Amino acid sequence: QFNPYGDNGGTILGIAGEDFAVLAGDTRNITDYSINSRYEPKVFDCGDNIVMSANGFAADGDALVKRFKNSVKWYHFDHNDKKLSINSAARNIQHLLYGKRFFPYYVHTIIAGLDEDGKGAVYSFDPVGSYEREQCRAGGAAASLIMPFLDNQVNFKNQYEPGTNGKVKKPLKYLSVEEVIKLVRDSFTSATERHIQVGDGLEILIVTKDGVRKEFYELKRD
Amino acid sequence: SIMAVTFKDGVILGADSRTTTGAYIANRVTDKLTRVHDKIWCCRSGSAADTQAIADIVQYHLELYTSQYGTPSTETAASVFKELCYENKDNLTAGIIVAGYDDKNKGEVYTIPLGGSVHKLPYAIAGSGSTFIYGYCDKNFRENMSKEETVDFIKHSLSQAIKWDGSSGGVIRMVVLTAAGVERLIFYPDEYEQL
Amino acid sequence: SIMAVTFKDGVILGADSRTTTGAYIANRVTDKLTRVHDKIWCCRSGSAADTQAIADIVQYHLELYTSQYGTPSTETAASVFKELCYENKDNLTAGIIVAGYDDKNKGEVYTIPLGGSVHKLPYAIAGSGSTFIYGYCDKNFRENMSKEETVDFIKHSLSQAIKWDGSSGGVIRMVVLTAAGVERLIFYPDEYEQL
Amino acid sequence: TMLAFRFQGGIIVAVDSRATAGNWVASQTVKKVIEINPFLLGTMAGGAADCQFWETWLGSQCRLHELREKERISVAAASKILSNLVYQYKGAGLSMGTMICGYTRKEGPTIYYVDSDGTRLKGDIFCVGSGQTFAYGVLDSNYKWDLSVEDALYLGKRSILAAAHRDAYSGGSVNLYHVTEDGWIYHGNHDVGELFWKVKEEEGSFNNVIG
Amino acid sequence: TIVGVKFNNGVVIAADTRSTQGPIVADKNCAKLHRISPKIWCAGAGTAADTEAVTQLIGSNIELHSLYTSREPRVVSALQMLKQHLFKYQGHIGAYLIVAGVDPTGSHLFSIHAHGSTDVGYYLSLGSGSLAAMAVLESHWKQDLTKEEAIKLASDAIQAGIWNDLGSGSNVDVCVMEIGKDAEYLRNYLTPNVREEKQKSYKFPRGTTAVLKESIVNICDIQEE
Amino acid sequence: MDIILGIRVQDSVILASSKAVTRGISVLKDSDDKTRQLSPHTLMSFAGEAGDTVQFAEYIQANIQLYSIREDYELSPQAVSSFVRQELAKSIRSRRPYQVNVLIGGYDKKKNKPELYQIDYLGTKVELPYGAHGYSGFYTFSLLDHHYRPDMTTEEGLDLLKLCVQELEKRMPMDFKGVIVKIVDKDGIRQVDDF
Amino acid sequence: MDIILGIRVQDSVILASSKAVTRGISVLKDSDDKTRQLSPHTLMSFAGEAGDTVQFAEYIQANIQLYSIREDYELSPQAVSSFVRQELAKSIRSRRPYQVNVLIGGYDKKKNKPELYQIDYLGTKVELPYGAHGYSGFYTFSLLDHHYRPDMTTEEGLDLLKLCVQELEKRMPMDFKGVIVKIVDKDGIRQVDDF
Amino acid sequence: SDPSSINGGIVVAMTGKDCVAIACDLRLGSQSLGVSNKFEKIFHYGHVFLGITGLATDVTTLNEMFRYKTNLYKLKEERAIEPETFTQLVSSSLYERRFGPYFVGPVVAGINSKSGKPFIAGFDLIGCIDEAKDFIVSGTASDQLFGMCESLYEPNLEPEDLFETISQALLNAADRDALSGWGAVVYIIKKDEVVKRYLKMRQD
Amino acid sequence: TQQPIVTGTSVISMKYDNGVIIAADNLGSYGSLLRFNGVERLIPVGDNTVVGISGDISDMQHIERLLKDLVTENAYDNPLADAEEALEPSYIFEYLATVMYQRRSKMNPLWNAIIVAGVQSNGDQFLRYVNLLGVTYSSPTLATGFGAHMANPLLRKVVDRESDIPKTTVQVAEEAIVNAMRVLYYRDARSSRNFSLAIIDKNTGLTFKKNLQVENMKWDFAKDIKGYGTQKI
Amino acid sequence: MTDRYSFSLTTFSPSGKLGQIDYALTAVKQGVTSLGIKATNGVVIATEKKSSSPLAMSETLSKVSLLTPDIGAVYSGMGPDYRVLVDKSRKVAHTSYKRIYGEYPPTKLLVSEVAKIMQEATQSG
Ligand SMILES: [Cl-]
Ligand SMILES: [Cl-]
Ligand SMILES: [Mg+2]
Ligand SMILES: [Mg+2]
Ligand SMILES: [Mg+2]
Ligand SMILES: [Mg+2]
Repeated sequence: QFNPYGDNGGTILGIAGEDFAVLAGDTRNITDYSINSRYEPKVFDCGDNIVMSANGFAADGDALVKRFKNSVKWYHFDHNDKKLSINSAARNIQHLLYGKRFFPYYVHTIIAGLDEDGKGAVYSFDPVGSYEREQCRAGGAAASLIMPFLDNQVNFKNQYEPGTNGKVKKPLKYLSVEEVIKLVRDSFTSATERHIQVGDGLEILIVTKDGVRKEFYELKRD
Repeated sequence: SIMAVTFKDGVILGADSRTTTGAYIANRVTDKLTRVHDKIWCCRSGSAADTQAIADIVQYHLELYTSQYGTPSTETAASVFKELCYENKDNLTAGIIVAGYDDKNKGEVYTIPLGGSVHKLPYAIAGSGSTFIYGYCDKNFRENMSKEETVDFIKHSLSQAIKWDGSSGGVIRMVVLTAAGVERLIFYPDEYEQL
Repeated sequence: SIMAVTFKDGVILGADSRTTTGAYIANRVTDKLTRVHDKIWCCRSGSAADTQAIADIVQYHLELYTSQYGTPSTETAASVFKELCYENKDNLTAGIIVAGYDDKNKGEVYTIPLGGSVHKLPYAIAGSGSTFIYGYCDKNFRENMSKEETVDFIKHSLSQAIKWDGSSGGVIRMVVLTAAGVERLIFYPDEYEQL
Repeated sequence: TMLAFRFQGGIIVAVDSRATAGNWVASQTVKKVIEINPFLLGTMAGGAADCQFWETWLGSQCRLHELREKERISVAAASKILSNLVYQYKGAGLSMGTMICGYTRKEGPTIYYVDSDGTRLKGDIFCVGSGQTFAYGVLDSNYKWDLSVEDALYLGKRSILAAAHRDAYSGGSVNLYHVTEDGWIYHGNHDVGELFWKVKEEEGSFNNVIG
Repeated sequence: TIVGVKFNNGVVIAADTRSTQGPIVADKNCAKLHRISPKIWCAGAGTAADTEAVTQLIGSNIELHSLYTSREPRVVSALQMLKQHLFKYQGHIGAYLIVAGVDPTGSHLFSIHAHGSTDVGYYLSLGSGSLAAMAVLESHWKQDLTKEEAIKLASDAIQAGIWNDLGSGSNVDVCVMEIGKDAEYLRNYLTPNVREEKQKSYKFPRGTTAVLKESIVNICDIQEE
Repeated sequence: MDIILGIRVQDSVILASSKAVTRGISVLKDSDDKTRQLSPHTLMSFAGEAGDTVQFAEYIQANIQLYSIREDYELSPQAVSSFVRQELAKSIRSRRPYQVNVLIGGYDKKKNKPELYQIDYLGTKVELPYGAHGYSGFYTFSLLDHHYRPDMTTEEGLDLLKLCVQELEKRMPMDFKGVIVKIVDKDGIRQVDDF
Repeated sequence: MDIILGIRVQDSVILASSKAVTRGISVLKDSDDKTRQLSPHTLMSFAGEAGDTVQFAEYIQANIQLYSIREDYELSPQAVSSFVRQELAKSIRSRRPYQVNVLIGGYDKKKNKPELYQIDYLGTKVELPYGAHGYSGFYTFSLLDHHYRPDMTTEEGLDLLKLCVQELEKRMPMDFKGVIVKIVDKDGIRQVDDF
Repeated sequence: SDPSSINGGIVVAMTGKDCVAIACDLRLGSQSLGVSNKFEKIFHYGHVFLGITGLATDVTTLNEMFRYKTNLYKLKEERAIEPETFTQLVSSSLYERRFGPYFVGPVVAGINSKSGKPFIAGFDLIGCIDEAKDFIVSGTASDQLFGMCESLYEPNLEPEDLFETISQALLNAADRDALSGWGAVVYIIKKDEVVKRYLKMRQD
Repeated sequence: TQQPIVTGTSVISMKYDNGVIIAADNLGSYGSLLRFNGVERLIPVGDNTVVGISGDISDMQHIERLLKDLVTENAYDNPLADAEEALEPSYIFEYLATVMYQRRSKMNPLWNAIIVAGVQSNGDQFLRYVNLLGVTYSSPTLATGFGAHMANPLLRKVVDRESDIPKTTVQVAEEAIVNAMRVLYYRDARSSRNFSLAIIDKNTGLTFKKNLQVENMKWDFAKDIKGYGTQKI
Repeated sequence: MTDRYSFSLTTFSPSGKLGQIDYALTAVKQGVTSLGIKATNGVVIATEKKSSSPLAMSETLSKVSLLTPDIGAVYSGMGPDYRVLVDKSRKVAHTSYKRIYGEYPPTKLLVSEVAKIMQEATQSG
């Protein structure tokens, strides 16, 4: 029997800062126990200061990204070159995904950028369109390895202030872009060690009011 | 057990005459060599219903082709077969060998297996009993054989295929396609079994 | 692709050297010609584990037979193989050809297919690739061939079997059993492919 | 776990925040209450996408109604638009458990349970989800018509907490809503990790646990 | 990825060090090279508990056999004992082994599969990375290899698996068994996958975790007096 | 069978067990006592597959009564619960396992403490202040998590138990025909005849 | 849903329908009215798969109300029952059939007679003196066979109905939370608020 | 259905400087239903500690079994069993049930009384030994624990620092697992003193 | 949904400093039967692109016709058909990639794995993969089927990353490809000795080599191998 | 056939003596002298190779035997009985210890296992 779905592996991570946002993802593409590519970009600049990644089945992921990029183009045509806000993009993607509710895009989608108040924003989607704004979200193969680490090191969960013994929580101080990138790199280094589908390279897209910047880092190739 | 072989003067089609429903021989004098045009014939293997329905449709297409554009090539006939076999591959079980004679191109042979693919060859073998004569046919085939040599090659080859394959048997029918015309040949068990 | 052929001076066993796990060739230089006694050998087809386990047990039985009753016949060796293959037919996948040389009986060949039945023959072919050379081998086999003729017969036959069967390939190994002794032969791709 | 009950001071709506994929906790910050308009609320249980998509869609239908009819849509009509919709998709595999809660002049406070099987039920109390049974225990033993908005809010909060504790697929935090004659009123996000220890100390409950 | 390579005066085997449960890496520095006897070693692929257990059992019985016969153990004895055991269990003991060693008969190299079939060769490979390894062996192997050439070929075949096969990774273990010499076990012969320094230290401030109770655990026995 | 509840208060253990025995589409009995006295100060309620429940309970009962006579001594509830767990843990890997879940309520005369043990058919033992088997816990644990305090009096335990049974009668689909309540304390075992 | 009963006496039809709405493990409601007034002198109770029951009932209701307005006339119970049967008979061969069983109780003002029709989801119609759907009939038909006389008063019908409900409450495993009773006679439809 | 994830639970072990740590959650459930928040999964036989995740009946059974075996070991050997030796005993015991296994994920932790060397080890349900230097994880949230340990862990941590690392590894991993949590215990082990700490965590 | 009948095995390829190389054997298998020994599975498109196809041959022949038709269609009303508006590798790939994903989405796939190798207008090397699922990826080395498992490892030793491409010559690259083809003949049970090889260089254009054979094979060591363990004779 | 001697051949005599054990000790008394001495950093065991014939190669007969890599044994009495005991002692070191604990047994416990085998020959049928 023909199986229209596949698993291309990979792992992605979005973190929302105070006035910036990052969307990271490894560059490894796989089937089963074979590597297809050590560098196959997974996170894309979709215009209007929005970055996107559809992790899981790459064919559905490339299709979705391609269709969203298209939606941005037509949004400009139809509404006098108006900028597509991150919240509006999120809702648009819900409709793209749910449009195929009974033959889903087998992907975990994440987008990142800035909201209309200039603050950092990350939105997370399930395969059939349910979405939610979040401060932190890992997706894909090694998401289970990374998210607990982010609950601990970004939202300071289960962390309290010394001397009080569980009475006073650790205060939720904001993180800089340099601090976030450290957490992203350590997340992917750790994921690479214990997950076979993660490795080769790490590509990070950083979004600020100035635009979209890229950073690349090597990962273990075994 | 079916085969088509090109030679110096043209091409010869050969086939057994057994049709089976399991182990029961439903027809022991079947004619698996069927005519889609004056000098374009085919060898049929697989479902008798599917291959008849296909051959009938092809004959209709080539009759209509002839009325508009004159005599079609053997390549054209093979393309019509392919189009039916390829586009309806999910619902068909047909293994057909197309053979024909032009004056320009002379003898040509095209084989169309299950998938619907086309393969132009010097000679072709197909059917359940073809498996047993891959070795023999490869060793004994030569290009530009005479008519008598080609008849002997087909006769000997199908004789073995019949000998080993239970799905094959009866008489060995042959159809000769040359500039001279169309000749039908038949060879009975007493003749080919003692080979 | 395995075969054993009797001739004037005795018997010759022949085999390819391919072992496959699906489409992966796990071993391309396998030795499928195995010795159960000084001048009683076998050709192995099917499960490599089953056929090895069987051959090892047979070798043990014939070693113990020899210690008590002297050299066993080829018929006896075939019976030991049969007893294992027949009684454990539900759990085995083994197609074995037994071949041996006596001075009294000369060259003999016994084939033991899946069921566990025994068939004494002038020559035998087995394995997935044997299907393609039923026609060739039947047409080209003669009784009381010379050593050189029999080597050529096996070489040509297995060459075709290898050519058509993906499960077969590598080198053609042969083992000659005569009064003179035991001779091992090997034929490489460059030699047999051009035949 | 999500509940909704009618009382003297209108309606109380309380939900949890957890979302799972197998044993994996996908999210603890899910919004299972949908603000359809200033007077209507929708609760979400089952498939996240199905509930989200079709309940925000419901809000578009309710808005179109009051544009065409120059009048607020009834809770009965709003609930039935959703139930008639999911009934068209019956068999296709939608998974929704929802309470449509609201207040109008003609109806008063009203709650409808709407279901992907096509079930539409009006009632005073409903609990839906994997941890519904745990919430029902607390509610049924402490429910009265004559409850103060303050006491009713606590009962709903406490009934979710009960389920958050026992049900593995419930938890995270509690979202409270209070629906009155003048519309709904949000009453905060309450983390279970802090609420549990607070309720344990003040109520004297959950003695089986050690703290 | 496990390999075996014959050479002039002996045989060498090698293996990677990755163990996996699904897509997860259970152990990053697993030891897949097992000792059956002092100069007979085997590498194992497949089910980890099985390769270990079946190796220990045969190694135990080989030791007892060596003591009984007053002779050094032979590779064919370990080969025969392994295959008959595996065959008996009809492949359910998921052990896929490359058995090598030196004995009074000479140097030997064999492979064993779970169903009990054995193969002879000058170069062999097994496991999920066997195709990557065999590609290297088929490209670079030749007759009359030296010890230094064989080790190189063997480790290169393992590297092929490490890099290209997701089921293989981390380090390269080697064992060289030369005739008339002690077998040298080279644990972590190559280490081409050391983790880079982390960007941050995640050492917490003391008192960060909330505690309910503390108590001393009595591990000592019942005391005197 | 269906619903079995247990609650350990200050000075006693209270077990409540449904009276219904449904066999298909009919409620056959509405006064069934789903419990056995293992020893004067130890009571075991049970629920699971038909036949197995009583067979298991009476088997355990017999074993404990045998122990009592042999040693002229009553085993502690903890000891009895451990014996029962081991039997079920043995049972789960048998040819046909006992499909029985139990609650063991006992008063330890040595420690002067009530004790409640919940054991499922797999042999999973846990000591609890209050417990249940099947779907009962889904409704009742929220109430117990709320109203239970460890220094409760037997009368307060019964009132809290009434609250549980009322909730079950309201929200459970099956009519379990009320419960038989039994108290286990220092003076032994007695049945509350009005509930 | 679960239990729906009907009984036709001298001058009226009485329909009894359970109040429980159980979804899986919990009883979400205990006051559900499983009936719709199709016309002033025609009442239909219903039971089957969730959603389908109400959807079907309200669809039928709307159609009959449309007929009433168009013709300024109330259809006979027989006519309404035939319309309903045809809809279900159409439905059973649809892509997704209505999984609904109904009882139609009506008073024919022309003939001055009460009439009870039982129709299942296949579109199987029968006029009866008393009827039921699902497992209800298994318990109740024996009582009705015994205590039913065609000249019974409405009060005697209600007493006989109480005896049916009592038997169901005794022997059925599911707690159906009592019944809502409705009487259909010459004066129209009314509900018995105490039962 | 899957025996290893009916009851739920987790165990994690770490090595430090002249010390080891082993921790576990306290949950026992019947799938979605939480049943007990006092079901400890760490046991000890002398100075050797054993944590067991998986099916609870087997956890209890194995504990009773290793208590049985270590008690006889001690009577005959006239000394307490060591971590390295116990590890081999656990492997042996599990593999003897090769085709009818206990559905568990054992974790050994302890310090060799003679050499003073810290030791940890993990196993699959049928005996394969994973003798890691750094850390061992087991249970329904093993993926989560792998990610926490791999990022938080650093070698040669002092006892009181190691406590914080393993506690945060367990806590945050359990909070991303539906079948883990409901309390937690952490054992800090030194050559001749062991401290046991119950952790305050969210009870959902 | 179907099942493949007549099939083609590995297609292997790699980038080098001035272009790309691609290769594929000339076999059309029918299960275990090596039925057709003269099948061309490299199909050139213009003088700047070669499409290598594995999997079902009837579907390959269909794709071959789509490409032939594509060239025809591009020439229509196109004065620059042999110049600026000639078909690019990237155009041809994206077309196929669209078709493949559309067909998988209708649950009626073209049962193939395709590698489009070519050189762009600006001299850039093009090498991208697509299969029956519509899955696409690019890499310095690409291979299908068995080639993925055996060829890639060998080819990645030559070009392990992007920076190795300018350092790799056509002679070294061709040598690696030809060696990989030999290895596949040793180890793939559905390979043939005969194969075709194509080079697309930005300077020398398209060089299409037919009727190549695997040579310099090692088999002599087979004579020394006897039995399966204990046998000496 | 069948071993029909299921009863003890060693039994208590009226005086409380176990005759067969006493007689076994008498056989040991006739045996060639062997000895053992324990030092601070080692142990030595020794005996005389009493060659039955000068044509016999006494190197092939080993009176001192390795049981484990750290345990050795020597005897006095009946050589054949010693030989089979060494076989059993070597095997029991593996089956009842090494295959369980992954290490060789300590001297006292291996001795205990050997002792057990010898006790059983004193009571079994
Ligand atoms: Cl026909
Ligand atoms: Cl073999
Ligand atoms: Mg025939
Ligand atoms: Mg790798
Ligand atoms: Mg009916
Ligand atoms: Mg919970």
